Amino acid sequence: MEMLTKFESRSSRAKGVAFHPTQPWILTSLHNGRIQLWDYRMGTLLDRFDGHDGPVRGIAFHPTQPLFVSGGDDYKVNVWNYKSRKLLFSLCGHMDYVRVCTFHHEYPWILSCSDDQTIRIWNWQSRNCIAILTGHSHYVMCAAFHPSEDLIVSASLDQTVRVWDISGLRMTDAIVKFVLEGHDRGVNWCAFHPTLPLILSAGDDRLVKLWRMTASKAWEVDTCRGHFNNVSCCLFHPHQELILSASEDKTIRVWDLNRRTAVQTFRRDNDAFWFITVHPKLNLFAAAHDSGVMVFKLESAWS
Repeated sequence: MEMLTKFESRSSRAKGVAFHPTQPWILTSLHNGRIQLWDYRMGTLLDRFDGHDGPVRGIAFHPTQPLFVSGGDDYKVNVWNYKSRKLLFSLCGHMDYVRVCTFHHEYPWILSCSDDQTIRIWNWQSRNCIAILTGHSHYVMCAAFHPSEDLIVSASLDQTVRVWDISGLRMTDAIVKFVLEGHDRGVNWCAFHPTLPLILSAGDDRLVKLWRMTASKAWEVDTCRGHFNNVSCCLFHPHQELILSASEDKTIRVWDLNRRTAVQTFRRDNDAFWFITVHPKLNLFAAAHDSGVMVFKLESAWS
């Protein structure tokens, strides 16, 4: 395959990117603590947001509200209104770096996870922490809401990927369902497929693992092998039978979903990759690396 680059920012190290679901925008969260709002069709910086000290790793839009959330090495989870351009409030409680923060698509919840070994669920209407999910024994590097079930998946440097049942909180509140074992070093990332009962995880063992889950059990399907440094991030292609991963080996790698064979490697000469994401609807991807962010489409070779 080939990468058709649509937009590139040059900046200090970028840690997170989030696509707006309807506007042609991305937020970027930087190692210097600043958050940029870019229009990738015009190539214009629309706004900058400064509300953190130190790197900002978590960044996400609400799917329908004029809000985004950011999470920092200053332990803060900040909720912003991008229409009024205000920091509405800070959610305090984590006692170490926040690694990821996201909005739920239906409930008024924010999910965050932290080096303090916990996942927190907050209600952004009440501004209260409604659940602290404990059990991991090292940094929690990633957590994600399931798209249609009352589940969370999390990834930790304790070498496990945990699936948590939060049906109780929806209606004790949260119970661990699976403690997925298989990675031989810390796990940095985990993702759900948007429509299939699959999970992807990636870690310092250089492995991307594909897992399948039913209502009552789970199993490792297969492993994508080839990265030669820590894997920072992984995701499912939403509309193609493909897996994508990004790594400190300075590559983004595309893999076949059904065989886990390598399809294509894209390299940068000097930049480690820290994060990749995909637009919910469009064939549009973004990657954050040592020198900034790129927005790109993926096309078959010789198209």
